[PDB]
Amino acid sequence: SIQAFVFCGKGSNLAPMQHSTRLPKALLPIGNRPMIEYVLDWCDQADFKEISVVAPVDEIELIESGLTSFLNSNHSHHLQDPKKINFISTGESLQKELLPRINGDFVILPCDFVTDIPPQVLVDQFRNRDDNNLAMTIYYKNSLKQQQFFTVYSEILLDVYSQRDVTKTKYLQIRSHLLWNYPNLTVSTKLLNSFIYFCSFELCQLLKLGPQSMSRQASFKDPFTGNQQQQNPPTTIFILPNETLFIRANNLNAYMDANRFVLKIKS
Amino acid sequence: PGISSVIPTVLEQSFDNSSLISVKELLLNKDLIHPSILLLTSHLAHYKIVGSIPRCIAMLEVFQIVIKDYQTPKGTTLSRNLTSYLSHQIDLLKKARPLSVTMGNAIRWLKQEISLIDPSTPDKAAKKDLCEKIGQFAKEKIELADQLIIDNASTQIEESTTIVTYGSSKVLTELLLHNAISLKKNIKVIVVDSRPLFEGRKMAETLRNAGVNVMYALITSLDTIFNDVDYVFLGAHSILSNGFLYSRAGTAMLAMSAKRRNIPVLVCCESLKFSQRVQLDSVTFNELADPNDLVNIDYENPVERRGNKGALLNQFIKERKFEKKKLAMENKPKGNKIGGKKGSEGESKDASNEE
Amino acid sequence: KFRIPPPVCLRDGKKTIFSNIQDIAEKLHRSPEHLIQYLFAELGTSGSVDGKRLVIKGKFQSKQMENVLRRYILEYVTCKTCKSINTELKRENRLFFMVCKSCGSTRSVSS
Amino acid sequence: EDRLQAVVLTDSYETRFMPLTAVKPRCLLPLANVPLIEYTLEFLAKAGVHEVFLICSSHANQINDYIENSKWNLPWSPFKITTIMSPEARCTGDVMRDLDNRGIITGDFILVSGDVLTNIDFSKMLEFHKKMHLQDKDHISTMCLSKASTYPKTRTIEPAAFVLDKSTSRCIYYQDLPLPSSREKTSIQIDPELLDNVDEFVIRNDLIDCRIDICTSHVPLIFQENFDYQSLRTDFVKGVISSDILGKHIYAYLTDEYAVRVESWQTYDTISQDFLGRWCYPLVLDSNIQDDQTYSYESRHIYKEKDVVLAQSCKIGKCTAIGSGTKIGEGTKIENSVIGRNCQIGENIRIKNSFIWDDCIIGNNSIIDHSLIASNATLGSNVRLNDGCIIGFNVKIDDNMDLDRNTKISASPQDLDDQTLAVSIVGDKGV
Repeated sequence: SIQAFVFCGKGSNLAPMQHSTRLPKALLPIGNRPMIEYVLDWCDQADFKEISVVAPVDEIELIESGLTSFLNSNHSHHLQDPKKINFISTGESLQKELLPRINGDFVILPCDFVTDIPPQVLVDQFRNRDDNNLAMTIYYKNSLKQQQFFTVYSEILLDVYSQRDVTKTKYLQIRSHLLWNYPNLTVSTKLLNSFIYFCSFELCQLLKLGPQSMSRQASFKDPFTGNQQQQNPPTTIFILPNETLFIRANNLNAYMDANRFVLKIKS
Repeated sequence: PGISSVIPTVLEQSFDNSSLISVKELLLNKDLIHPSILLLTSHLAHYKIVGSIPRCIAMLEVFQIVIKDYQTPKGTTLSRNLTSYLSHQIDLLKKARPLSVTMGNAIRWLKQEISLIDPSTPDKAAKKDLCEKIGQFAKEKIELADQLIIDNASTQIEESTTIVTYGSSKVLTELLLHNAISLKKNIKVIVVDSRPLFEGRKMAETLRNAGVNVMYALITSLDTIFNDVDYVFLGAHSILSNGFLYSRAGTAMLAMSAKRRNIPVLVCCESLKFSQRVQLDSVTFNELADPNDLVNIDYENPVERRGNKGALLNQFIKERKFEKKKLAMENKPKGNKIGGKKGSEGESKDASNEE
Repeated sequence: KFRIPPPVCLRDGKKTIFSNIQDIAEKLHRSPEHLIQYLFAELGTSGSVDGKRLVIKGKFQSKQMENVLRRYILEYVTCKTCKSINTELKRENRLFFMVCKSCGSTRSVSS
Repeated sequence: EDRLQAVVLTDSYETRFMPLTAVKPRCLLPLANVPLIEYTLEFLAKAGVHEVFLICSSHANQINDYIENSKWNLPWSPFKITTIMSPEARCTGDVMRDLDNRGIITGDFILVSGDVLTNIDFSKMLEFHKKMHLQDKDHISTMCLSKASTYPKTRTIEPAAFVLDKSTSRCIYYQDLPLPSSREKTSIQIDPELLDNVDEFVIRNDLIDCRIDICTSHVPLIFQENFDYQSLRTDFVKGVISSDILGKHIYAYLTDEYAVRVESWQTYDTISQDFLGRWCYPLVLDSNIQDDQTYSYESRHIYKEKDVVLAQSCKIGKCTAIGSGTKIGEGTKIENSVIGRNCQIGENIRIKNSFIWDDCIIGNNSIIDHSLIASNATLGSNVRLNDGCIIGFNVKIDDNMDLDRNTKISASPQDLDDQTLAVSIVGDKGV
């Protein structure tokens, strides 16, 4: 019924540290501490027994060694390496592969995480409201250009538009069928997704029938809109993702945000 | 282990006997608890819909779910730590929101069931029969009884009616709905609302969802509402061994008003709600909650205004206390609709010895 | 090239409405359907032809659509042997092959 | 802060009320057995008015007569009435130009389009307007807005989508759509001229029109300058937004309480219903404004004037108002309907959600449902009416007639069916 997922990979976007075969992205000393310590702490706080960790074709034992040595958890961890991933798809292809192991609801948490917010209250929220998908947003630095688009609705807290500004069309693009329903919408410019994901049981069947998932963000949560015509049959509450805002400093790392985390730490 | 101590607001001078404190946001617990119980507790603590009738049903459902999920350990028998688990659950429930009479009855039934089948039978055969039996029981003593009550009410209602109603009692909602739909009479529904829980509002909403002519009033506005209006209906929680109406908040006053203005009151109850516990006042044992319910300044539940009040601990000598469960007078209600069609409230424990 | 016509379109969205497209078809000497097909190929859309005006599903703008138009006017209109102004459309059997009015040469119209 | 003049845009929305407005002026017509101008006047008084200006063209003599007869004509009034007489049929731009030509405009002048009656205090609003004006030199005009009934569904004529700011309270976009009435255009447009200056973008639709404007001395001059603006909402506000004169500010006041202007027929009915209930906080008929009125309050939202006669054994529903000098018979079922002054009701008549104007005779054994009867128009024996049937001036509906849903009857003695003469069209009779 209850299970947690840990996603692991290898760096490609960052400039420097990762080129060596011996040292991966999973075991990095930012400030005399491993990067995955925080995740472990979070998991401990949450209290869960069955946790399955996914890993690519590269590094098969190093991660295990890291898990073993130094480190508190005292839980049973299981690590697997499927040989189908080619980096060019990250975790969607893993998800598609592993399905009979899933019993109930599952929590998705990647390796790249810095956390300070209360842990259990997200889970509790997910449990209470009874929805398919949940994601979180945190503001960019205020202390001394186009980034990415988000929309918020509040009276229940729901997500409407989450498409990024990579291959951005010069004018604003929405839909009026998604606008006439929910007449009030607030445009967010500063907020950024911090890779926090919660998912339910009614998603396992759709993956085998129709594969459409991309980058775990582009089309993982984006197929939800039941507007205009509707042709695809739903599996048996309307298919809608949720979004909640937070004040405290907890952020992601992907682009040019690695030296700032150190600064944040040392004060 | 759980959580102990730390209580918000003043403890007050009068009415100090029952728990009013506790876990609202969870922090550090025993790593063996099934989460469904916890979730239920969380719900009950911050509930605005439930009122005596559905809670017990929900509890039963939860128990059934637990049974379905239950797996017998390889070493110890089916009942060894199960009882301990049950006790823990009970403790959690009490910490969250005190146990009702119906809940107690359910617990007793469960205990009886446990005693009935001794540890000797295999896993998949025993629980298959247990869950079915429990379902059958539920079908019998609850839903069917409710249906019977409804049918009794149907014949009891005459021509040309003007009714004043109160509460989030499911049976009453069912009754009113039935009147609206299948009877097609000249029914008028007037609703009374209360401060601790928005039950009246919910009732009104339900009525609207059917399409009924609705007047909406409060506890204060009663002197002008009568000035044609006849029937008064209330929702009961439990009847004691004395015969007194041990129910929710704003009922007794309404009953008194009805008595004053000629026409008597009718109350509905189930044939399992009866108790052996003896009490004649609200001081004995009462559902007391945190003063957070009496903070919002009218209109709606989620508004949050920075008006005049917003402090409890910092204020020197200030007691802001409210009560949820009340004890109404015996002689004021005349009609009681139970499993045995019709009867007086002075019967008290005629069904208790009957079992 | 001065052959690019001004697109008169207001950004009242949900469905892409191109009322000026007839003029575009006329000036560039083109059948309207081909342009629609090109648009479809470019981005996943569904609609119908109406006499002059288009009802295409999607909240498409007047700058990315403009970009698309520009693109279609650099690899679906220009020639090679001789750069000329007047290029006419002829349905020549299922795949489209257009002819220049100045000389008379068959050019590939598919990419 | 003190000394403010008022200009009221009257006789503007004629032929919008398709059956009526042909013989008598638009504003002179009673809302609840008493003229619509009076309410407006009261509102103006509440706000703070020192001089009254009315714009009349269509049937101006009658208006003048009314003014002469009215209470404000006598020297006790702080505000005097002087009417603007203009040539027939012109837009609000032309009217503004005319006003400018005359020249009475001083400081912060009040311009009200149509007739509005609301409960909200205006002094605070005025203060706000003043404070905002004191911020920057180039500030224009105030707009009034109120929160709608959660979801919009009964609004098709003017469902304006207001994109607003929280920090400054300023309009960004104005758009009209016929989407709920006719599914042809379901689209929302946003202009990118003010995206990188506001940041806090709140797109909203659920806001009701009031059309009460507090205007500076700049407005008439602006109108004179740009003669292309004939209207004040659709072209003007948009123009202001798109920087016609660079670096200028406009207001959009937000209030939680009820504020709706008169626009159509159903809307009018709704307004009347609201008035009957306790929606408006001080606006009640029992206070008696016109001084000739003798209204008194009774239980279950029932209004009764003095000299009102009602016979025994008649079951009444909810929200009923009866005018003075009425004689009502036996066996009547009255539900959510207003009866006019000096009306004679017969016997055995079932009424539900209807509306009856001044001096009307309702015939024996008739059923009236959600339909309006105008002044001096009489109903005969056995008349069955359905939802939204407007009856004009002096229409004589005689013996035995049946009319279906949404049937409009002419008022002047042209294009629409059923005429003012004997019997409504079931057998051809008329001019």
